Parts: sequence; structure tokens; C-alpha cells
Amino acid sequence: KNSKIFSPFRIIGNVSNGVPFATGTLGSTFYIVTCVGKTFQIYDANTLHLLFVSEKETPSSIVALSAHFHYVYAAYENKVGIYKRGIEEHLLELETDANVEHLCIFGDYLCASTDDNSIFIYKKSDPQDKYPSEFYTKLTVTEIQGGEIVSLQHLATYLNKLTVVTKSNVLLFNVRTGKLVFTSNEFPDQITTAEPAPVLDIIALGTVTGEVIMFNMRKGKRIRTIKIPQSRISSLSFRTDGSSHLSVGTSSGDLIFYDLDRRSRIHVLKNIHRESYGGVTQATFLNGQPIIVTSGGDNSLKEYVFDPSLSQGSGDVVVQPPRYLRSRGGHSQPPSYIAFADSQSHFMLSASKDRSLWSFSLRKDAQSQEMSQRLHKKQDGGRVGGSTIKSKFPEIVALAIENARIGEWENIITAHKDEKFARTWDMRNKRVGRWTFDTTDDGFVKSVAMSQCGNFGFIGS
Amino acid sequence: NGTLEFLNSKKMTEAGSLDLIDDAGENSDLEDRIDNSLPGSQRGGDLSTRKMRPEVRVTSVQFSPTANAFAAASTEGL
Amino acid sequence: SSLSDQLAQVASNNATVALDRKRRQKLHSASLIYNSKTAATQDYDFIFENASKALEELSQIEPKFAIFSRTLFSESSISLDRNVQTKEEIKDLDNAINAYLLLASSKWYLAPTLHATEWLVRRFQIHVKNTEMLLLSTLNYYQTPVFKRILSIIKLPPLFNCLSNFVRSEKPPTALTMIKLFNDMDFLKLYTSYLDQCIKHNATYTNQLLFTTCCFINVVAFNSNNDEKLNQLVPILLEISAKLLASKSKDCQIAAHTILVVFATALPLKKTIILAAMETILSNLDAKEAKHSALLTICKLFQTLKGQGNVDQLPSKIFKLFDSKFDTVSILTFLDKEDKPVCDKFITSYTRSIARYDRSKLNIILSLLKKIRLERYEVRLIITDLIYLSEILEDKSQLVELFEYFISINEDLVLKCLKSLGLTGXXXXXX
Amino acid sequence: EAAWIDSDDEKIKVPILVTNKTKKLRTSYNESKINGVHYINRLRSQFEKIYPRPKWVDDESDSNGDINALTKILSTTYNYKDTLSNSKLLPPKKLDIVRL
Amino acid sequence: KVENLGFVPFEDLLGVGHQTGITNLIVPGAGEANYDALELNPFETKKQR
Amino acid sequence: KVQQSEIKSSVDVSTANKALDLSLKEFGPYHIKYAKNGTHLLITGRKGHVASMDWRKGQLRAELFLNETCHSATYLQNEQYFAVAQKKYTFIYDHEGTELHRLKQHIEARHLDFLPYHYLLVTAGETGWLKYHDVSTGQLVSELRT
RNA sequence: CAUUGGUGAGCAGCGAAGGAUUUGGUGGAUUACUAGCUAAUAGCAAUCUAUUUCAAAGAAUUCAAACUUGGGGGAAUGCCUUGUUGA
Repeated sequence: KNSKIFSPFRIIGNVSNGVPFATGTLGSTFYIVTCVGKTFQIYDANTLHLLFVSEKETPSSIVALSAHFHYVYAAYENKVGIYKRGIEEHLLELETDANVEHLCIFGDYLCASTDDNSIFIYKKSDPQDKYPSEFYTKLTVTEIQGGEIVSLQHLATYLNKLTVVTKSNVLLFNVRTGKLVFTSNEFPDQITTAEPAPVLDIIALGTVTGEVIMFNMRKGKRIRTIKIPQSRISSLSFRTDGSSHLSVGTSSGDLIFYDLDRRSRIHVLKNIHRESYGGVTQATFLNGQPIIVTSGGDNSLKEYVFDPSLSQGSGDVVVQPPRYLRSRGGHSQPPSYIAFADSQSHFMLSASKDRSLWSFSLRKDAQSQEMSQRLHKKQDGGRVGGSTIKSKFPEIVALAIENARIGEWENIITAHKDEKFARTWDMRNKRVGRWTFDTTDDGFVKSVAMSQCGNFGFIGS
Repeated sequence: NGTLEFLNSKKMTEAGSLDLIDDAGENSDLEDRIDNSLPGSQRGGDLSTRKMRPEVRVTSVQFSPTANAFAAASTEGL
Repeated sequence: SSLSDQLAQVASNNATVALDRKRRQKLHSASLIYNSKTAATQDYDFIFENASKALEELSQIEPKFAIFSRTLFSESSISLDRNVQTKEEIKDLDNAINAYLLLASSKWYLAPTLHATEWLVRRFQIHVKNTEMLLLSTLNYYQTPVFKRILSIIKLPPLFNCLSNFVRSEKPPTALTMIKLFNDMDFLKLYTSYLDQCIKHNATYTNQLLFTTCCFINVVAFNSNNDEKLNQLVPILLEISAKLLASKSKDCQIAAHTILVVFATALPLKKTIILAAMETILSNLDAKEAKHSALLTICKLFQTLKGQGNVDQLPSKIFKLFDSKFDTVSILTFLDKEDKPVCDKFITSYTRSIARYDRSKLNIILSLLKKIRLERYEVRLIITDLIYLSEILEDKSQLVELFEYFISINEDLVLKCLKSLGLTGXXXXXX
Repeated sequence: EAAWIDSDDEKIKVPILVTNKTKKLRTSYNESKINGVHYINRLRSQFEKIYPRPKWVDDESDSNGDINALTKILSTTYNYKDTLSNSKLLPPKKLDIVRL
Repeated sequence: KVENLGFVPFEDLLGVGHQTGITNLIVPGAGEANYDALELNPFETKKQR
Repeated sequence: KVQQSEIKSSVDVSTANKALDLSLKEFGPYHIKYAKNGTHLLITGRKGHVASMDWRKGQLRAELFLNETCHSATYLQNEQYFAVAQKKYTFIYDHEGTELHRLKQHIEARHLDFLPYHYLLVTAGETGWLKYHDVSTGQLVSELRT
């Protein structure tokens, strides 16, 4: 499958795929590291600009992502990989044929967990090593200790202790000695997610039935049982600013915020990610700041801010609703048609099966836009048709653009599936134009074209 | 001057364009700090008298009589 | 950003520290009682001489102010300023002021109270620093001129921006502009914190609770069109009615009944939510004047919701709670009233729980059916459960007397449902 | 109190003055080798300084009628319209129509 | 990169001039707490000035 | 090791609010000259910004956008009259931001200072000369060639 | 009669559980994306201090500089330059 003419560059237009991403503190700033299939990307927090991608693609899909201060740890099919700056700095091989599913890193002890209930421990050879490389031991969870390993977490102020959460119970492992030191009582529900807390010895467990069980690991007893009606829980995080906010993210596209001080709700964000692609897969607060970064399978990554309270004196009671901020995204579907918007190889127009049309950029990956399907007002003074509950245009199957006379009128004609008119789009304004071109013989359009002068557009019934 | 139809919006402050701000004083030397810019030096005799940046224009174009080419005298040269 | 917008943030922070004599003139002229010229030319001790006489008069009225003589109205509380003390003690000064205003929100129609709060305005700058709790305390007296005085002194927070045209206005704020204030989504949550702090400190009275009901009912009525807005407004007024029902007073129970009726009439709810509305009403109901209002509220709450299983059997926990908190004779004498409100869905849901749980007192439903006039489908569901009662219970002759009424009026209905379950001729053999 | 005791957490003798993140955990200046139980107690207090302790972890513990029944139901219910019944009576003042 | 630094003469703050604006770091004991009203008044009205 | 984040918690709210952290991103490194009494502040943007700042209260006496590279500005006798230093000449302003004089001398002023009991404006810049100027009479008193 | 003038009453037509204006705030682009800080071949990011001092290096216009003056006329007191007493 090698070529002597072409060679792959990158995959333009992807942000996330649905794997739970990682974030890493780096001084004051933060980097949001996600993965797209056989590669992975690093996004800055304050601008959502792409910073680094993998120089060489992974042989298979990236299953688990974790990131320390500088070194991003990617976990594909059999091996975990320690990367810096996108460069493959070290490849750590797991001496088993099973697949790696979760990857925790704390201290000198890397913690790789395969799918067949085995936890690998990797030790730094030197105490001043920058990443673990030597192989310490192979912890095993049997069928009498619990179910499959849902997640690996390391709680704060535990000396060489690994917290393992199964589908039925929580275990602890003294990784220096490789010994179980504590087992939790059985949880009747199937635990789906885990997260540490700013309070000590506290881990938050979210189940498939909408229960947040908040397990104090010192006493071995739960504390707060937060109930969510019949929703699959996928994400859990805490706002570490100091205000007691728990963010729980359902897989049904909902994001629920709880005020743990007042034992009350705050806001239920609806449809921040689509249902069919997984919903809110991973959503976490930046550490100490009221900016929550959410991502899912819908190929998007949004940021939401908790504004400061309008009341000057009350504060904690009247809390502001979360408010949309920076977001980068792509099509939720594979893209059908692609054209080029200019001779400079700058902008690429892609119309997908997600009923949309994006103008990606090959030069700067943060320059991409979703071109607006907001109809212009009719010149006649008569109200246009269509539904009051607005939906997107049908899927575009043929496209044509002339770059000669741009910005003074419409320069894109797009042809949709099963529609009896083609639609105009202005590339400079990045907006659907004010003209539709009927075939006038009762026919769907199968081909469209422009003149090179740009004044004339041709429509094929 | 005229290379762009769309100027950037991070250059207008609440008063004055950022690149129109006379930044000759921050230089460490003397001869380029000296401003002899006349007020009406539109297409003058020097460039230190301009007080602006030069504007782009082409002013004389001829086809080559031999080799299917054409030369245009530009601000950038020829 | 720019420069001057950051300066207004500094100016709003330092609007209480006096820098020049002009700034002292424009801060000491804030006056609840005196005019502008008399306020500028009087000393702190002269205000405190009237203040000590004011709080001594208030300690005669209620002795809860005897604490505030030694913490806020001491002679040592003159030299100290809010803008010389650090952040760990200005929070203690804030809630001490908030504790005083809650204990003095009722006492405002008396000139001793206005003289007492005048020195708290001047010495502790409460017309700039904590303007919210001052304005919430006097909000029910908006017709009175002391609210027009308070608006002429105060600087408005961003949440009470609807009263921005009523500062220094010769006409008082009206009823329509108070609802436009309460229509804000965030302000309802802030009044919830004010009301929850009002109930917790056990100083809730008639006039502020009459006014709070008069605005809570209107804000549902003004939002009756937008169904999305009333969905957003459900967790506030139900949590208020949860806290108002938890109060042991004679006034908060009736005020919670007023909120719970009109909200459900303007918005049908899930059955389990209105089932929880029964148990919270039925829990701490002991006031004699509130027992009649509670029976009419449960009556109205049952006919609000519509659907299958609307008039089904109650849980046994709720039924025995209703049996203890309401005698069967008491609800019969309630039905004796010739006004006779619409209790149709509640009664047929009450007697199905009677036929299921106690299975002993069927003389009440003989008196219940003779008193009330019931609709068609509710009678069918009563007879169907009494037919099921005829199968399992060791049938006494009062069950035959109950079906004797059922064949005395609308005998086709009992005959039709007997054809649905069993044989028509088998009824006499089984009873 | 304690639901588990790590037997191999007392014999450990970590150094403290070798990394700048742990150099704020010393209390004297002539201590460098500190055993684990003192070290994990010191590191707990340093973590309490970095992240504070909010009041809900301590003040709340879940462990004939009731008064918090409305509060309990409002926590467990997220949609409040009686529309899942299909009540066979149309809601007044609003109409749900579809045009074909 | 700081440009200059100057103390408030009768309070205790140093004003450090950086590239992105102005900060005032608090110090305990820079300024003198007993100013002379016949030379320099922080609280000076118009007619006194 | 004591930091400004925990000083502000343990310091009274008068000087806590006086800890003014501005943010003027769009211009150069700002030069600060307080008045001789701590009541007014003067910023000198390296690109264009001079604001006759009233500091303890939030008022702003004069905002000026001077497109030449301003270097150093100072209040001279009160909070009213202040003098900035441009690319080539030293200007002198009032409380309203109006020009008062264009000083024909002080032909470079990188560092401009004032000493109050003589009404003496001093200037010495990239030129070697130090020029003494009297703001009370307008007579350039001395011109020292260093 | 034209109105190529304004103000109002309607109709034809356009017309999927509203539609027109007008406006505040925020976010993303408006040049082509290799991450924060520091004393930087490394460390920090929960810190650089009970490790940051010594040593080494480091001095010409032999004692150098307004290349930056609106013009005319002077310049008493100034200032500059060159000649005139005593260590």
C-alpha cells in the first residue's frame, strides 16, 4: 500500500473521537490532550489552539490517555507510549498479548491495566528519572476480588497505594509490595466512573443507574448518595476553586452541577453532546479555575464558565448559570464532498452527512468555522417557508465554487440530496446566500457548476 | 500599505491604530530617531520624509517582445 | 480591557472610605430621618445619643434587642470602622447586621425603629456595603414613605435594577413594578436564601408573608404562558414551600398552602411530586386555623393532575397519616358546607384507600356517597374496588347496603361492570 | 477511625530534604530522614493547606410522617410536567401540532 | 519585565510598572505613618491646595 | 516566602482595596510616578498612554493618547499640572489633559524628574545635556553640558 | 391629472407549533498551530531557601560625545574658547 507519488500529511478537521481525554497542568497554563484514532493531539486551554500532534501515528487505536506535567502517556493496542512534544521519546512494552484499557500514572510508579484484570506496575530506575521504564511487578485481580477494572485512580496523600475500582467493589494495592491492603463492601450497582476529590481520602463513584456514591476510603463507608433519575453516568469531576461544585456528566448529553454545601442542584445543561455518539464522555474542571472542558464522541470540545455571582453580598446561594466559551469541533459524520476555496491551498470546504458545511483551514487548524445556515430575509417582503422549529439543510452531494469574484455576491453553489433547488453560499461572509435556484422541470439536482468569471451558475436537473 | 482588504481587529485600540503609532523613539540609535517627515510628502523624493508606509501600486507594464512574458514596474521593484 | 471600566471597579470597592471632606460630606449626608444639611453637620455621638434611646425603647417592646446593646450599640462601637478592620471580622460584622435587620424587619412602623437603624446607616455604612439585606427587610413596606426614603439613600445592586427609575421619585413603587422585580430568575433564589434565613431565625410575621405570597402567586401567573420558564421556576417555589411547611408557626403553613395551590393549578405535576406534597402538608399540621386551609389545598392538589391512575389508591403510609391528621367525621363535616368545593377526585381516591386498608368502616362511604355528587368514571372505579372487596372480604350485610345504594341510583353502571367481572346473578349469591 | 492498617507503611524511612516539593514539609532544620507515618501525616496537612476542606464532607452523613419528602422527591425528579402519562385529556393553553 | 518601581510616600505599597499594566504589592513597613500636614497632605481639599 | 496572595487576607480592607492590580495590555512597559503626596498616580505608556490617575478614589482626571513614544511623566507641583516626555520634546499638561506649553529645549528627555521646593523641572535624556527648567517663571535656569 | 411627498385604513399574493426591526455583553477568526515559569545544557510547576557565597573574568577615544538649534538684531549678568597671579 506504499506510494511513490503521495505521502500522508495529517488528518485535517478532527478534534476528538470519544475516548476520555486527559488534561495536564503545566505551570499556570493547562493543555487538553485528546486522541483521534491512530494519533493524538494537544490543545491549549486558554485559546484552544492545536499545539502538537503525534509525529508518527500509532499502529492501532489509542485506548487510554494520561498526562503528567510534560510527558503525555498514550496507550494503544499492546504498548503504552511516553511522548513529549509529539516526539516518541520512549516506548514502554507490556509483556502480555492482552489489550491495555486504563492507564494511571502517579510518582515513579506507572500503572497500566490490561483488559483481562491485570495491573502492570512500572518503576523509574533512577529516582530522578523523567518517566518509568523498568518493569516492577504484575498485579492480578481475580474473579473473587471483583469484576473488570473500571478505572485506576491514585488518591491524594497515600504512600505507594493504588486505588482500583471494579464493577462491584473498590480495592487498594500497595504497589511497592504488590499486596492488597483493603477491600470495599460490594456495590449492588455497576460502577462506571471514578474520580479523586479535593477532600482527602474521598473518591466519587458513578454508576449506570444514576447514583453518585461518594466513598470515604479511610472509614470504608459511603457519605453522600446523589441520585440522578435513570441516566447513565459517564463523567465526574469537582470544581477545585473552593466552592463546592460537583460536575456529573451523563452519556445522554446532559451535564448536571450539584452544590454539595446546600445539597441542591445548580443547572442541567441539555444537549452539549449528541446522544448516539456517546454523549458527555469526559468532562473536568481546570484545577482551581471555573472553566470546565467537556468532550464526547460528536467530534467537538466545548468550554463552559461559571460566572461570578450577580449578588455583591450573598454569593454562594445565587450562583450563575454555566456559559458557553471556546469550542473546537468537526463533523460528527464522515465528510462526503470536499472542494478547495482558493488557489493558495488555504481553505477547504467540506460538506458531511451531519447536515452541515464547514470551512476548514489547511494552514492554521484553529481557523476552521461552521458556515452558518441562517437564511437571509426575502426581498419581496413575504415571509419565507420552512419549519418554525429550525433544522439543518439536507446532505450536500454536489458543490461548485468560483474564487474570481468573491465577497461581492454569492460564489458557492451547493447541491443537496433529494432537493429540487440548489443553494447559494457566500465564502467571504461564511453564510448561506439569499438565492435558491430551482430546476423548473420537477427534478433533483445532480450536478452544478460555475463560470470562471463567476457571474453565471449552471444547474443540472 | 494596501496588501489587505480585511485589516485585523486587534490593532485598533480605543484610540488610534496600533501600527500607526510613531514608534521611532523606542530605537536605541540617533539617525533613525531623527524625523524629517514633511506633512505633504505624498510620493516625495525620499522615504524618511514619508511618515507612513509606502503604498503598493504598479505603474508601467509592457509585454516582452520575445518570450511570452510581461514585466510590471511595482512598488516592490520590477 | 480599557482603563476607565477598571476604575469603576475600584470606585465601587472604595465607596465607603472617606478621603476628603467632600467625600465625608457626600457619605454622611445619607440620612434616614434628618435632611441633607442636618446630616452633614452632626457628630457621631449625637447620633448615638438618639440611638441608645431608640434601642432602649425597642428592648421594651421585644427583649431580643438586649443582645445588640452590648455588641452593635455599645459605646465601644463608635471608634471602629468597617474600612479599618480586616476580612476575618467584617464577615462577623455583616451577619450581625443581618441578624439585627431580620429581628427588626417586623418592627418598622414605629419611629423608635427608624431612629435605631439610622445610626446603623451612618456608623456602619449599610446603605453602601450590605444593601441587599436592608432592601429585602423593608421590601414589604414599599407603599410606605420609609421605603421611598431608603431608595433615596441606597445604591442599588445589579439585581434590583427594576427599581432604578424609582430612586428619588415622588411617586412610590407600584404593584406592577414589584412583580417585574420578582420575575428575575436569580432574584427568586436570593429571596429563597432570605426566606430560609427568615424561617431559621424564627422571626416570620404576617405582613411580609402576605406580601411574599402576593408576589409568588403573580410570578407563576406572569410566567403561566412560558412552559419552559415555569419548568425553570419549579425548584424554587417548591423548595420555599418545603421550608415554609417545615416551620412550626401558624402563618407559614397557610402561606405554603397558598403557593402550593396556584402553582399546581397553573402547572400540572407528576403524581409522585404531588404525593410528596401531601406528606409535607400532613406532617407538621397542628394549627387549628391551618387545618381547614390544609384540607382545601389537598382537595385542590388532587384535581390538578390528570391521567390514568389519578384516583387510584394512596400508599398506606399516607393513608394512616391522613387518618390520624384528619378524622372521617371531620372530612364529613367539611363536606357539609354548602359552598362544597370540588373534592371529587380526592374522595374517590380516599375511599379506595379506605376499602383497601382498613376494610372495616364502610358506614363512612355510605355517608360520603350521600353527601358528595360524583362523576361517572369515579363511581365506576369505586364499584369495581367494592366488587373486588366482595370477593375477598367475609361479606357483612353493610356491603349489601352499600351496593343497595349502588342499585338505587345508576343501576346500569353496576350491572355493566359486573358483566365485566363475573355474573350479574352471582352478586346476590355472593351478597 | 481506620478500616485498614498498612503494615508496610511504618518501616519506610523516606528522605525529605532531597526535592524542593518536599522541602516545605520539614518542621525543624536538623531532620532529613522521617518515617512514613510522620511523613504521611505531614503530607496530609500540606494537602489541607493546598486544597481547603469544604463543610459538606464533615457536616453531612447519610449513614409517623416525614418533613423532607418534598426535598427528597425534587432531588430525584428532573422533569416535572405530567406528560409521560398520556393523560387522554389535552393540556389547555398550548397545542402540539405537526404539519404534513 | 518591570519598568520602574515607586512607593506611595505615606502608605505602605510599592507600585511596580510592568508591561501589561500596574500592580501594587503590599509591604508592612515602607511608608512613614506620621505625615506632616504643613508639607504634604494625602487628605487635601481644593481650598487647602 | 510570604506572598501577596496571603498578605491581602491578613491585611485590613483599606489597604487591601488599595492594592491596585491593573491590566493595560495594548501598550508598552508603563512608567509609574506617584505624586509627592500619595493621592495621585501617573502612568507613562511606552507606546501611547498617559493617564492623570486619581488613585484612592476611582476618578480619572485626564486620559491622553499620545502617538509618540512617551518615556517619563511626573506631577510637578500638585495633582493638577504634570509633564510628560515625548519622542523629541517635553510637554506640560493640566488636570484636563490640555497642552500648556511645548518646551522648545529638553530636546531629549528619557528620564524626567522634579524637585518641589525650587519649582525646578529637570531633564536629561539621550542628549548629554542636563537642562534645568523653572515651572514657576518659564526661564530655563541652567543648561549643563555633562 | 402627476406627486418620483408624509401619515393611516385594507386586499391580492408570500406564509410548517410567529415574524420584523434596533441594541448591550461574550467567544472564534481577521499572517501559517512546536505548550507555563526561572538565575535555564537544568530545575520548578505545592519554592528555590538552612547552598547560591567564594574564586575566575571584567576599566582606550590615555582626562570621550547636542550628527537632534524657527528666522532678523544683540548678548549687560550667564556659558564657551584663547591670552594675563599664587601650590
